[PDB]
Amino acid sequence: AKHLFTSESVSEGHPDKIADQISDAVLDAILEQDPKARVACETYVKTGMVLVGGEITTSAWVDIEEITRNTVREIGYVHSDMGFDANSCAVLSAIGKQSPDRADPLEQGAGDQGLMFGYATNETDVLMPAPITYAHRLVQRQAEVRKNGTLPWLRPDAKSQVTFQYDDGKIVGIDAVVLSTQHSEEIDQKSLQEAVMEEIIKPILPAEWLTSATKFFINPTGRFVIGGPMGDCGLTGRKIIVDTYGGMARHGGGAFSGKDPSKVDRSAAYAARYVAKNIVAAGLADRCEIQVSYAIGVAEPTSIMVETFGTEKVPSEQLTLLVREFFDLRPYGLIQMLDLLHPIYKETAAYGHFGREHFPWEKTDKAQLLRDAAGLK
Amino acid sequence: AKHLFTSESVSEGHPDKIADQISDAVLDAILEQDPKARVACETYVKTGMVLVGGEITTSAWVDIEEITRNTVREIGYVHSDMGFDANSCAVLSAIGKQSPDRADPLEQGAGDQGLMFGYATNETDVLMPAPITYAHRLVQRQAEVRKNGTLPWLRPDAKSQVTFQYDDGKIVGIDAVVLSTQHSEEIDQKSLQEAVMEEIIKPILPAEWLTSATKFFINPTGRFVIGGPMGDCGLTGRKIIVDTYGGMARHGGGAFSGKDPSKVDRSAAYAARYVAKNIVAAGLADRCEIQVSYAIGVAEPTSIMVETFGTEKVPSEQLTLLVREFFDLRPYGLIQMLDLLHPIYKETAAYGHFGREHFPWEKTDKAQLLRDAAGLK
Ligand SMILES: [K+]
Ligand SMILES: [K+]
Ligand SMILES: [K+]
Ligand SMILES: [Mg+2]
Ligand SMILES: [Mg+2]
Ligand SMILES: [Mg+2]
Ligand SMILES: [Mg+2]
Repeated sequence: AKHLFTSESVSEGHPDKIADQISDAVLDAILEQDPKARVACETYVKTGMVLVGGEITTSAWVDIEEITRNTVREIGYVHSDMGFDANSCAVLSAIGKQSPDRADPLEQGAGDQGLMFGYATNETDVLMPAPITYAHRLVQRQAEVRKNGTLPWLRPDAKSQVTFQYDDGKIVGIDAVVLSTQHSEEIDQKSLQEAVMEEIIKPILPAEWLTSATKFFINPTGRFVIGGPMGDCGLTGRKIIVDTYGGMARHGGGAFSGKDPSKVDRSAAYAARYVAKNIVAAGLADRCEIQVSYAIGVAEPTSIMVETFGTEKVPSEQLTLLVREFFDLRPYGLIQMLDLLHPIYKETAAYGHFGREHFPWEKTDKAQLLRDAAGLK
Repeated sequence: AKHLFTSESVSEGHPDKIADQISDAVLDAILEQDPKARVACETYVKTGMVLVGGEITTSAWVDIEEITRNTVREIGYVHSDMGFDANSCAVLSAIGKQSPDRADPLEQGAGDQGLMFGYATNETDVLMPAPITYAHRLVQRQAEVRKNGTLPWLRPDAKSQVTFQYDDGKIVGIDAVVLSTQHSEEIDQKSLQEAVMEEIIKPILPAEWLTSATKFFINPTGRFVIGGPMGDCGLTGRKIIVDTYGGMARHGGGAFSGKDPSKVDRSAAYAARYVAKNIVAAGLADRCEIQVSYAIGVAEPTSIMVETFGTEKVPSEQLTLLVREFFDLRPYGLIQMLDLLHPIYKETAAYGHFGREHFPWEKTDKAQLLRDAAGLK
């Protein structure tokens, strides 16, 4: 049965992602000196201005302004006519610094309550939903061709959205593609459209999926010349859906960026991705979404729920059985199981936290053990 | 088949909700003078400090500092020992003001791309999921008993989470309840727990649902005395899931607060709630989630998807049929169909945007017409 589904992504240099990237840049910087730092670094950015504000508890000494400017310069906003200059914008910080003051550390309780969801599905090579994968892949391609001289008239800010038609569970093809890229005053729109079509759209979208019917809307309102923080406003924790799964799977509140791994909102979501991905790699189901919840000061999750949507290859209680035997889902367990106390986070902040294989939560190392506990199959 | 599901809510006075409420307070204030104002007002709040920052385009003259202080005073933070004083905190603003510069206005195109989701289900009186309804109802009850002198030792900030067990589609009862409330130094924990149990928990939770087994965790870490912005950080658009449906139904990125109705992220979500709620009130299904998407400069939604999860009482294409005949889903159509150009928004900003009947998107006025177009049934 036909039905269409859509997912959006934005690039590095879309304002809320600038803010995401700076928080995580500060997180890494601290983690490099003090892996057990507690950070919650929220960032706000607007036409003149980056305000990076937080509570931090750490040994580390880190330079917020230096870190802030470097990150805006990598993204590329480096001149007033772009909208924003990394070397002249204002950086304000308001980070309250605290300096650090049960028998098994693995039994320490959750830092806060929360619900968090992880998903996988055999739709893609990376076990992620196809729409959000392609939406991410279009925006990456844009920053790539921008940065490697190919189409050097394009500026940082860009949004993408791809809408997929499915018959029963099966991708059929791509109904509509939208891509809007900031560009210099040098190029104009007809020529721009050729260029994005040749160099961004056609090398990323599987041709089998694109038809005579694929409605492409490249720069629909025309001229996108000033962008980024100029005339707009970005805050960490806004591209929350993009980060995740483009709306295919669910979400509890929580933002990831600027939070160190004590923060279940981040870690438990990463671990839930890891359980679901290992479940589908083991061929226990085709699609799997799990919800995990916690309560403040309790170590055991208050709930685990696995939804294999009528796609299981073992009955479901037997699936929740091995979810528990193979995975330490306690806050400090998570941290152990995925070795998170490391500066790996700025990379997360742009094109999807998930589906990107070299991250600790993407490895399918528990695959077989799950399979051969699932009876043996 | 058993399975547990959880949803979280926070009160007015939880920091990200303070920020939500101030944005919407500014929105209303402008709407009162200029209904066609374009506002996108983002707010950040931290221990000393409220920064309210935006792009606005309007006739209206409005006092941001006055609006900011009044809203913090209604929430109740009015003395340094609470954590934050409305009459002494710093208000900074950075609102760029623009003064206002096709044949059928209903055909004007979408302001941005986006995906947005609406849900309903016959689980509750208000056609909303039971967990997020009760989670909201606990936090309301807290602010209510706080504000009406009953338990006047309690301070603004509070979080709630309720975890529900379901057998097949059917609520069975409440497995765990967590409630953590800020309180004065006057009361201590044993007495506090009685009070929340008597006056907040027991009058809100259906007794039939609570058992010998209901794990209640009231103030699990004990002493919550300073809260709100003190020592923490709130930004608009963070309690995005709470606003919605507690993680039962999906979400595209978008925050609601501080955005005027031109912003599809808000309006289309409100309209999608309205379609799904009218579909279930008409007895066309038991549960209905719809996704709507848009592209910048196009008026027709790029996709509509209806998921009645095997609960339909008419085949599904016939459901999407009447979704289109009964509802103008074009950006300016939405605005017409729900009469949004009015200062009704601050109320939205606290305890759920949905499930609250006196809002334009909650009325089931299209109920019958849907039913008797659905064949006649
Ligand atoms: K954060
Ligand atoms: K958010
Ligand atoms: K907003
Ligand atoms: Mg945004
Ligand atoms: Mg959180
Ligand atoms: Mg928060
Ligand atoms: Mg948006």
